Amino acid sequence: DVQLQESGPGLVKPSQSLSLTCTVTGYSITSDYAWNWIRQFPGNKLEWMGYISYSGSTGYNPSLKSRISITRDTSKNQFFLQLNSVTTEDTATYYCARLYYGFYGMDYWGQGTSVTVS
Amino acid sequence: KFANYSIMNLQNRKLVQVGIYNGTHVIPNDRKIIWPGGETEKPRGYQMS
Amino acid sequence: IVLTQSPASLAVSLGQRATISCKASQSVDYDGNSYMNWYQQKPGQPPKLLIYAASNLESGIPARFSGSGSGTDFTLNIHPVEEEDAATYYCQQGNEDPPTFGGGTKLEIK
Amino acid sequence: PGTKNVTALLMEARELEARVIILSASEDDAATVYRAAAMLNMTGSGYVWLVGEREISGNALRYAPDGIIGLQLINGKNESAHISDAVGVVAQAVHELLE
Ligand SMILES: *[C@@H]1O[C@H](CO)[C@@H](O)[C@H](O)[C@H]1NC(C)=O
Ligand SMILES: *[C@@H]1O[C@H](CO)[C@@H](O)[C@H](O)[C@H]1NC(C)=O
Ligand SMILES: *[C@@H]1O[C@H](CO)[C@@H](O)[C@H](O)[C@H]1NC(C)=O
Repeated sequence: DVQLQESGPGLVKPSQSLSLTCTVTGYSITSDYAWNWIRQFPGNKLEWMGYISYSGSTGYNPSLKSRISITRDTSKNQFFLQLNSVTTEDTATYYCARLYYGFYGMDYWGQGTSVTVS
Repeated sequence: KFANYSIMNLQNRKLVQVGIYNGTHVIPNDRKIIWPGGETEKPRGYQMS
Repeated sequence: IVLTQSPASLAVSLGQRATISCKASQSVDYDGNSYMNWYQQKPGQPPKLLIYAASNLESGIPARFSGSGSGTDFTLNIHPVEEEDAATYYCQQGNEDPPTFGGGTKLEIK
Repeated sequence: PGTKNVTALLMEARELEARVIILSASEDDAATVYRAAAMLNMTGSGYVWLVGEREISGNALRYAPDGIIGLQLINGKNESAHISDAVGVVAQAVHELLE
């Protein structure tokens, strides 16, 4: 069936840019849709960063657009989140999820990856 | 020419096919037609004044 | 402009209805539609969408889960209740920006 | 396209005797016109809605009113079959022409 996988560098020597990789196998990548980045803190609360379609539409937080880059890789059409600075203490989980447009139907979800802001 | 289309009825923000256009005719499916205003009976748009 | 879930640790037994109150400050109801989603999660577990629109059946789970209310208030009704329902449940609006997290109430078993 | 205020335009649209409305525009323009129609009670009963492929999805899909009847092309993205058929037809044409 349609499968997705998320990975990333996670942690290397400091003062670097995380490039978290999200891709989907078994299904077409760039037909319609919403692709959301999701951030969760061990305090059990969620929040939103941004969405990208195939329509080309993009939407991000006004206060968080500073150091977030959504980049393309065409060999399989996987999308990369570039963000500055990775550490260990600020252990938070990140998800990439394709979903029905309008933030309405969360069709798929991410598995979660360790990303830190500290 | 003769492209065979499909028609989608928005059933509570969902993708449901209710008919196939065979290039000359639109053969519908068994699913009822969901009309604007939350109705399933057919409105006829020729209301007099 | 705060969004909450009531309560964090409620009394849940077997067979009755369980009422989770998703209070959203904004006016959710758009053109006669309130964009609600309820989903489950575990710490470190991939979330899965439990129910959508609060009134449309989700493929895989019977009518035990439902949602009522309008505008400022909404209610996840678990009727009846089972034991494995212990999870972090989240209510999410879908009308427009801002995408605002719900209370994410954790279901405890008595 | 890209207009910021056509509420009055939909007003004379509703002034018309008929109750059938049909659209063909871009995704963002369709989203804006759907917002205008929803905020002006133009999505009510009787007003049957038929729209094209360009506006049954994309940005307009969020503000899409209930009861939208859309159309699409079957397998409009499966490129392997498209390119296989194109290769077949072009090879047939080349063979027949050179013969
Ligand atoms: C909307 O457009 C009408 C003309 O059709 C104009 O009279 C009115 O002032 C405009 N209002 C706004 C908020 O643009
Ligand atoms: C739309 O219709 C409803 C119900 O008839 C009414 O309450 C509302 O005022 C109408 N909207 C406008 C802009 O008149
Ligand atoms: C549609 O794409 C899938 C992708 O592998 C392929 O297996 C299938 O044969 C395609 N359908 C047609 C009709 O070519």
